[PDB]
Amino acid sequence: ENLDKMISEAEVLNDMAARKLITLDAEQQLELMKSLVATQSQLEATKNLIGDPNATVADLQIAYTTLGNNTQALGNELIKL
Repeated sequence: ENLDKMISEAEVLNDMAARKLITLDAEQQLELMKSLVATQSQLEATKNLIGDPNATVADLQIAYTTLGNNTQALGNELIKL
């Protein structure tokens, strides 16, 4: 249940970063784009793992870890500008 919040929260982070990206200048858009890519990628990973019964608690928790770190990072980048 906690991941249901985290994943959608990261979808929010993804969305907001997308909104910021289109408003940012190129260099900044690109850097935050990379962070967005990392975030969205682990987003997709977690989104997949939560539905994947083959994904183990460690795999899932690691996905949560990296997604969390990516949202922390991207969020930090959002707050930067």
